[PDB]
Amino acid sequence: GPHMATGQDRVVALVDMDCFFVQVEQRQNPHLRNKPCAVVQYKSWKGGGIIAVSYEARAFGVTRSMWADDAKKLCPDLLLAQVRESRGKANLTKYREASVEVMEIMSRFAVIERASIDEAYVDLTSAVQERLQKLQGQPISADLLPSTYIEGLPQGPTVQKEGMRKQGLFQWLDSLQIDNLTSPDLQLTVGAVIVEEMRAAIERETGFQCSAGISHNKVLAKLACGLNKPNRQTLVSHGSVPQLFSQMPIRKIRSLGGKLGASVIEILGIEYMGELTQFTESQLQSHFGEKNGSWLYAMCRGIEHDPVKPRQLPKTIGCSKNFPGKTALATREQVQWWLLQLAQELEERLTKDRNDNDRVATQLVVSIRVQGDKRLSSLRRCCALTRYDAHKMSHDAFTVIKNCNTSGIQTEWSPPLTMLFLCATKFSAS
DNA sequence: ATTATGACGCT
DNA sequence: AGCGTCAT
Ligand SMILES: Nc1ncnc2c1ncn2[C@H]1C[C@H](O)[C@@H](COP(=O)(O)OP(=O)(O)OP(=O)(O)O)O1
Ligand SMILES: [Ca+2]
Ligand SMILES: [Mn+2]
Repeated sequence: GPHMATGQDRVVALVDMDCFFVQVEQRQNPHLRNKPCAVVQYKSWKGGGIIAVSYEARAFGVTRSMWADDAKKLCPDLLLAQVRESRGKANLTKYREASVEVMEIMSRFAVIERASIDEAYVDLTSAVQERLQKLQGQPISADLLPSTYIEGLPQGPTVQKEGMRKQGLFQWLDSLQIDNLTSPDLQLTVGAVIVEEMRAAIERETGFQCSAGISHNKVLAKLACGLNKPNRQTLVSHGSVPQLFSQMPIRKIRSLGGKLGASVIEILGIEYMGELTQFTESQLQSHFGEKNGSWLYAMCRGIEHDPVKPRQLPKTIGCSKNFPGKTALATREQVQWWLLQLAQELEERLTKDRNDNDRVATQLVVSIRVQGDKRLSSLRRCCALTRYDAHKMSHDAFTVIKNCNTSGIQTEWSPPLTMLFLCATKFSAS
């Protein structure tokens, strides 16, 4: 009852860019705007692999991981932009730099956690509390929430989608008790007002549109964000959780999309997040471990405590390349040349990072894959990163991997390498 | 031949 | 530390 925590202490948003790499290319090339288009990497194998898809192209069935040649079968007029190639490999610098544009704007509003190249969590609890004082018990107009959906509404008492959106927003606002400065629903609503402002600023200052979720924690904010893409934001209230979760496949919740989620389904014989409420915390801990069990027990009730971490910059800087099928590296000269290519991109990015962010990486992580293994990595080894020098880093990487070679012979490499990976880690202030 | 990343958990 | 999971 009165002592039962409800996980309504925070206001958390998740802001996620719409079809991000496509928008970056569409800003650069106006011919691609408002078209079915996709971003591809490489080209010689089946037209290249698609990594981002405009909403116009999605209507034709084009998806990520599709070969461009195959996408063209669904959408003959599909336009394509290619990822830059430098030193023989895909280079994602344009998108990392566009990401910084967005992250720096968001940081003006609140402390953010960079969750990916195109999304960040926002802890808005303090900002909400300041805005609530400014409001002075003044009601929140629908005009302040022009792109907001209230999940679960309208209910009860309608043809167009925008009209449905407004109907739900009106029901929500009509029911709001603005007299209580500690009402969680009011706090979320003010959070949503701030996120409208944030999203408007991002679009004004970069050209990029985004979606967002507003709720009481990161998992609900993430889930909310996807409910009404693109270019819209969604408020998921604590009260909306029982209905929302009653038909929500377990795999849709962040961290449950893989083996753990499959195990929850198999072991408990359930399908939807809401069905988890019928198990005790100890029951869930017995199957999934102490940490997962407690997390699931609270999460299926809409409660999660994971903080928005104050971190805007990536913790690592890495450079990776696959060498599939017959392109696998089978000579020592090959392995050395590609280690150098990777190290040269790594040095470039490291040197810029040191100048921009007043830090230095101290550990180099080297990872490879061998033909036949179908784990991501076959072997991971670290060594010291003492100088930002590509020839040194590539020599050091070779040194830590070189006994991998089963080939008796000097020059040959067996089994051939199908992936190389260099990663700079363990930053210290500088 | 679903690539190039990047965070965090386990032991 | 080196490996695995999950994610975009
Ligand atoms: N599996 C991947 N491999 C390589 N790049 C990826 C992969 N997934 C995502 N990206 C890149 C390209 C995306 O534009 C960008 C952001 O990913 P993501 O948020 O999942 O989709 P998206 O921004 O392209 O569309 P959406 O509007 O659905 O969010 O990160
Ligand atoms: Ca996105
Ligand atoms: Mn994303």
